Order: sequence, then structure tokens, then C-alpha cells
Amino acid sequence: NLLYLNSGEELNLYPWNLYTGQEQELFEEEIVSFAANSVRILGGGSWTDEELYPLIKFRYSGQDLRFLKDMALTEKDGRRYLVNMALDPNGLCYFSYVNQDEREATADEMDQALGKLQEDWEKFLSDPLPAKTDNAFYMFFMRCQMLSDQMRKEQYSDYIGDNLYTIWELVLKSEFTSLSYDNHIYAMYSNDGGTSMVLIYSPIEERFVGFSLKY
Amino acid sequence: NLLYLNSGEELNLYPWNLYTGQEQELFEEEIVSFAANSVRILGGGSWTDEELYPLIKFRYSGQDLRFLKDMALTEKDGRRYLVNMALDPNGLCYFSYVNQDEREATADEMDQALGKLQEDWEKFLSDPLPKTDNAFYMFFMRCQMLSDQMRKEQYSDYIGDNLYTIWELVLKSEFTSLSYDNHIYAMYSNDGGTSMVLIYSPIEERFVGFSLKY
Repeated sequence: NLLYLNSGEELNLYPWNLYTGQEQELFEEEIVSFAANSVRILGGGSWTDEELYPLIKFRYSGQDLRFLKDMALTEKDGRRYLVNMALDPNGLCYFSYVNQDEREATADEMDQALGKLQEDWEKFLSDPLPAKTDNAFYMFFMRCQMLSDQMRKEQYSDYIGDNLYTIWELVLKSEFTSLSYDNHIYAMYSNDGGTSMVLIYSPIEERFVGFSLKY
Repeated sequence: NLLYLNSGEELNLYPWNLYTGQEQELFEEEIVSFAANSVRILGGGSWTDEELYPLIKFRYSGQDLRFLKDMALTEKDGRRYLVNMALDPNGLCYFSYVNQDEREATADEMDQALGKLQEDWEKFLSDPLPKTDNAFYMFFMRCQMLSDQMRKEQYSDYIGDNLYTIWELVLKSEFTSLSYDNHIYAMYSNDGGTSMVLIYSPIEERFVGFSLKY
């Protein structure tokens, strides 16, 4: 039942479909600060601002997009990651934190991961504002909320807070569909009005390692 | 059951993932002749060479790819099409002929289309070398006619070898599918990394394109 995409298929999540490769490096400190904190809170690494700032190089598009493409990081224990991010006029619309050396999940692990995801989702639907957890939805929403709070506490620009309700509401009210691509499960949600999202689930880590949100 | 991709998902089939927009217009008469005939035989319109030749503007890539992107044609009855094609070193690796004014299939029509496809496939598996509304037979017969046409006029046949590969994939791989952009993408692949997609229109009840990657 889980659909896999084949080698002849490239799947680009919003807004990478708009990426041309002509975008121009542009340093904006509030975006850099937000991205450094996104790496720590959404991704989970320990790098400091002093280590990340020199590596966070956003590229600006005349479509009013900012892209951070394949920023390479190495954890203190040697794990290698690529971080991708993007901002559009509504804020943070894409984040992913992907371990480049993770093992390939077997067919059975993928199926089990999809089962866990379904179970976590049903628990979320029964209790979407719970009052601690290995529920992937709860963990991901709590990280998103912490990022927003972290930015507001520091009075820096909060590029995720305006999107939190929409993300929650999509998971709550949409049908959950999925496919497998590139050793991840893409959990897909959308509404009648054209808003859609993909949550990027790692079956190895048993958590969401990214998302794409398109209004 | 049938998976639909959502508005935040762009699916590029090989070799459009390699397209950069820096490719340079390059006229090669054997490619143009092959493409004109592909439009008439794979797509099915009646445009003459005089109408198509000035519009067939392939763009060349230093990766050894030739792309024809969004060529706009208007059929005799006013239907508007976009034609997309690409060639790589093994020949025609992408073709699509897409009516821009077709209506949106309903959920039920999509499901019925998927049913017809599955039935056509099982008939093909029972008789793969057999007049017909079988999508697989129609597509292969059109590919065959195109290959014969190219031999007849002694130009390069950019479809013949790939026709064999496609036939074999369809005969021997698992058939999986998803819905994207009002079409069904019928996906086939083998252990060695070769994969293909056949682009099925539920409105036309036929294959309107394909992508093949060795």
C-alpha cells in the first residue's frame, strides 16, 4: 500500500519548484538568527551561533523568496547533515534537517513507520491540544511552538508564529495521505482552498525532520 | 486508494530534473523530422511539416540533452495543446501531448480510469504481442508506427530501442500509480535502476506521454 517514487521522478516541495539557481547571496541578520535557532530547535543539534553564522548563507530571489540550500553541518559526534530552508512572504515555508549517513530503511521498517504515524495521528485527532511523548505530531508541534517562543522572548523576528495555527489545522482537518521518497515518508495534508503541507518523516529517527507549507 | 499529489508538490519526470533554462536553441533536421512525426503519430494531430517545422525549436544542453519545452499547438477544432519532448543519448526519453482545455476528471472518473488501466494491463500481460481501446496496445502500436516511419525515410529512429525497453518494463515490473495534474502516472521500474512513467489521461482514456530513464 505505501507508494514509493522511482528513480525517474524528482519531487520538489514548495518553494523549491521556484528555485532557479540564479538567486543571489544576501545577508540579513534577523533571518540568520532565526535560521540558527531553527537548526537547534527544529533539527536538534548543539551548534552555537558562532559556529552557524558563518555557514548560514541565504540566497535571495526576485520572487521574494530566500533559500538556504544544502548547508552542510557535522555534529560533535561526526554525523553529517544537510539543512535546507526557505522563507516566502508568509514566513518559514520550508525546513529540513537530514542526516546524510543514515541507513536505508527496509520495506518492513517503512511499513511499521507508516503504522506508527497513523497511530500517532489518530491520537492527535482525539487530543489535539494535550496538556513526555514519542508522538511524532506532538513532538513536532512542540518544537515549532518553542521556536516561535524563543524568537518572541528575544524580541527577534518570529518567522514561524504566524504559520503555527495553519500547520496544526491542516493536520487536524485534512485527510492524511502519504508516499515514500528518498528514505522518508512524506505525510501530506491539504484543504479545499489550495493550502497544502508535507511533513517529512524519518522512519529511522521516528520523527518529523522537516516540512513544506504552501498557502 | 489512488494517491493525489497536492498543490505543494512538483513532480518532474526525467530528464526535466536536469533542465536548467540555459540550454541553447539548435536546429538539427533529423531531430525536427522525428519530432514532427512524433506529434502526428504519438499525439495524433493533423498538422503538416510546414506548420510544425517553424515551431519545433529544440534547445541543446552540454549534458547531451535536447529539450522541446511547451510547444503550443492549436488543433483544427480549437483545442489547445502543449507538447513537451526530450532526447538523451539513448533517444526519445520524454514525450507528452496535453490538451490544455480538457475538463477535470472527477474522483469517480479517476477511479474508473484506474480500473480500466488495470484491466488493459492484465489483457496485455496475457497477450503482449497480439481494432482496440487497450491503452497499452494503442501506445505500443503508435510507437511502432513511428519507428517504421523513421526507417522508411532513412532518418535516425530515436524510439525503436526505447520501445523495446518500455514493452519489457510493462511486461515484467509491478505497475504502481499516482494522480498528478489531472493524469494518472503509471510507474514501472526494475532492479537495475531503469524506470519509466506512462502518462495516462482519464479523459482521453489513453497514454498521452511517457518518460524513460535508463
